[PDB]
Amino acid sequence: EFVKEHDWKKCDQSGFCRRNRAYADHALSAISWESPYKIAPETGSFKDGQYQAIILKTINDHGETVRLPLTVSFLESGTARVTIDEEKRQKGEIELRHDSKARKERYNEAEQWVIVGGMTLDKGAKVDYEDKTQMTVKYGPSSKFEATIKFAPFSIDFKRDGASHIKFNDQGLLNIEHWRPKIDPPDDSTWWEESFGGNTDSKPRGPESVGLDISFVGYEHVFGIPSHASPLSLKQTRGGEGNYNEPYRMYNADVFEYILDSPMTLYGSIPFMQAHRKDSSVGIFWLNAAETWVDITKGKDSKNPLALGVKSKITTRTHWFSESGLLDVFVFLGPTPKDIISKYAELTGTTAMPQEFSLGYHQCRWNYVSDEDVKDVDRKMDKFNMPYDVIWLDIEYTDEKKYFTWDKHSFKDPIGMGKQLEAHGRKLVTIIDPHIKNTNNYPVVDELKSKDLAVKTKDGSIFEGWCWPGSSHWIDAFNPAAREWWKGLFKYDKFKGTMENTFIWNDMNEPSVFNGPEVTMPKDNLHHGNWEHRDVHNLNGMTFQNATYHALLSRKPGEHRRPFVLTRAFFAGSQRLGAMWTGDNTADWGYLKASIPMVLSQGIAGFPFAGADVGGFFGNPDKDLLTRWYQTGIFYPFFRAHAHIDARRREPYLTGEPYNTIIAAALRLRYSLLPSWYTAFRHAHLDGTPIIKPMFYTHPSEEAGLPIDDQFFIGNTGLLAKPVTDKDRTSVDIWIPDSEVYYDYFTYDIISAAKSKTATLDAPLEKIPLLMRGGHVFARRDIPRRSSALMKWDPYTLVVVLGNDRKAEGDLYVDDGDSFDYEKGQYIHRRFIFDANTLTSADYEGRDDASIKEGEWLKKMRTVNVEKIIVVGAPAAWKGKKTVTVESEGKTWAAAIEYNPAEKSRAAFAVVKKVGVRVGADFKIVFG
Ligand SMILES: OC[C@H]1NC[C@H](O)[C@@H](O)[C@@H]1O
Repeated sequence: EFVKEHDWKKCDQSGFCRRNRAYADHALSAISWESPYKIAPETGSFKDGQYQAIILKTINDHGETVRLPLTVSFLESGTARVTIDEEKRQKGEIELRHDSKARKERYNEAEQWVIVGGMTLDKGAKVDYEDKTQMTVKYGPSSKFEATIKFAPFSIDFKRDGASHIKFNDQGLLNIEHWRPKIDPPDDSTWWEESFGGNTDSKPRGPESVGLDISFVGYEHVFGIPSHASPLSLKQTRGGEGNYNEPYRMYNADVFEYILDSPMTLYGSIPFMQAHRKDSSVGIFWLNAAETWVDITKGKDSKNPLALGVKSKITTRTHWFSESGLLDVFVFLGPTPKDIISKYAELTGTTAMPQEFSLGYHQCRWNYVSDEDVKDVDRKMDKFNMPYDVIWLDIEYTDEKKYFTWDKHSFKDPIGMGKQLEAHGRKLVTIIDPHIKNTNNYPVVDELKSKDLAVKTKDGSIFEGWCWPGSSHWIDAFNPAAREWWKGLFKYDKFKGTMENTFIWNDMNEPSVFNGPEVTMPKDNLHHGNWEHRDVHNLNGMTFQNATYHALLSRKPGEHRRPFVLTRAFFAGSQRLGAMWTGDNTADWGYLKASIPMVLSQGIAGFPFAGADVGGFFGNPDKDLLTRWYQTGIFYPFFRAHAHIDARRREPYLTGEPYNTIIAAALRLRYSLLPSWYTAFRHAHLDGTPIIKPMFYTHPSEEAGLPIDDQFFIGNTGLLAKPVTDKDRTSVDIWIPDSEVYYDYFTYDIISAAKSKTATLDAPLEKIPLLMRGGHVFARRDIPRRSSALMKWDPYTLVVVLGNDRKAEGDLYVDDGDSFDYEKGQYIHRRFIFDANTLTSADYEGRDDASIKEGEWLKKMRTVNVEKIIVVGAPAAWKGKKTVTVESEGKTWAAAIEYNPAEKSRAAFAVVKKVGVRVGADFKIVFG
């Protein structure tokens, strides 16, 4: 690898970060500090759910002002939006330095990239009160939400249920760096050119950062702003025991050997933060694509947060600042975590419906070295009864790092390789990165250049820099023409050697530039639209994944199907485009433990299709670590093993016994649960529901769960997992969230009942700690197969998990896994309800059976049954009854049931075999 010893800006080395931190330091120590920003009330108007006014910023002691247009929107969802722009820049009345052609306006296209819905203004929103000092707007459901806008100094307080929850500018940290010329006196050391990492940023606009304090009143825990190697409940950043000293950073970057427990940026950024306490949740989304830092402190509400004489109630103070663009913030008032995330997903998108196969196990390393290597691994997995769906090719498959080629010495017959995988319904994934080799006899680069599709430098020249191919240029995927060109390259008849089972991995899309500052592009590079790279950096990865997503919709005439694209770099909205992973982690126990809070943070930030490299990327995991890593990785929504080029081969059949058997058992569990995993992805698609769910989300009334980040619920199943992530551990302490009954998934032992507590569970190497909560039904497929495709027509088992209510609910969603026919109703979605000794299956959306004409997939599913029902926590009244009564599609019959009484701590349970009811039809089964 090119960079041996990396240089990352600390906050003091980022000019605008230094300035905003210093602004805070001044404001928070000034006596009677007043923010020098005022609404000019006579400029204000409220109409049809929107307030518009001019904020005047006082810029010097002579009282000179600049005009900053304010827009506050009250949306039908109950979300509010606050936007501040700069009028002189809107009017183009500034002069860029260096004869730069960069845009004069503040970047205002983040919305175009990110926002897909939820923007309808609430015409029911109304001014409840105003005078010459303030105005209050009521909005939200039944007018329950209020925003009080104070004019002088400017502030906004967002209220519900008789209190303030979120305050803007309470601490007076609002900072919009207005345009100024470079003039000498008649601290500006960071205003103009800045050098770092072997590069000087020409900085043609000068200072232009935007920042604000956002206070979460009475909240002690905040969450989100992935991606960081950090706890789910974010740390403070201004010092203290256990805390950081630097703000959280979002500046998508290629961070070689990234460390644990750090606010340093990683590869992707979602500037979305929630605050949660018992029975109250709120949140903000900072819609800004530039380099962004977030400071976090917690204490009392007093100016000295450690003062005596004041109420103890904690407020979390957050200080957001971005290098350029608009101040543009959405405010969510909940009141539950589910509400907040659903509203966020309405704005930025829900999870795309995945390729079904992509929930399977993915086998990868850097590299499989030939087509024969690939075919041998495929055979070996089958010899060792280790199911898997996809094999991956990293960068060594290419001809000298030219994308859209194959190394013909080593990959002689890629179609034959593709066809072998197809015999088990398996897939191939091939890497394609955004750097295009600058060399002769390569039509891809010729077209990139002649069509003007490459990112440019500060002066309009084509950008050149180094990555895997050596000297390279970069696709500018902000350009719609570049995205349309890119589509053409993926057609099966153009990208030779690919076929219908070939999908794509996008990497190095931060962009990673080996000889660039912080391994990325200069900030004064120019993109399509004449935006500076500084304006759009955090969107770059997403634009590239977008290009590839749309290339995979159709690669031959008549084809229309779901993409699968893995990305490294990402932004808000990337959930619409495919999966991510957490990049170059390390083969050590601390990274295994860290993976779970990271993957959880992804899902609560609205991008749940996430995972970490199983085994760790860098290094050689011990056999026990690798084994535990499989047991955790089967709970990542995106489940792939991967290894760095210097790591030994560690395909799972190489581990040896007893590890092989334990790893195979983990794989078999993932596969058996695939019906429930796919259903969980369906809910993520319907309304942004996370796929794996932290305690704050499932149990908003249970304060003790707030920071817990090492256990989680799966989908809609009530399954509670706590993988072992510590070396040589042979037990685990699980926090039981509530008073329901919890059962061991494998033995049906009663682990807890009647009261929230910590329960200690045996957990040797061969144990996956997995509990079933009472009140839930979930589906699985018990028959083991070699791949998910080979399970498509197999019968289902339903597990009905009862607590003392003897009542439960769950669901199952199935479709063809590939097309967009789901949009026209071609799917099965069952709601299963157990109540009063009866299990029923109904269509989840209450559709009439002959409101939909059955396509080919639905017709084939007529042969697919629910065949087995297990009831855990079976009532004693059922003892000695040998049948249940089954009714379906007009027919009634008896099915045999076996009742097993409680024994020691093992629950009573009953099993119905050979139920024989088609999964697509209503049924009613009466027990007892
Ligand atoms: O392609 C080489 C290398 N690039 C960086 C990626 O994070 C890693 O997964 C990959 O193996």
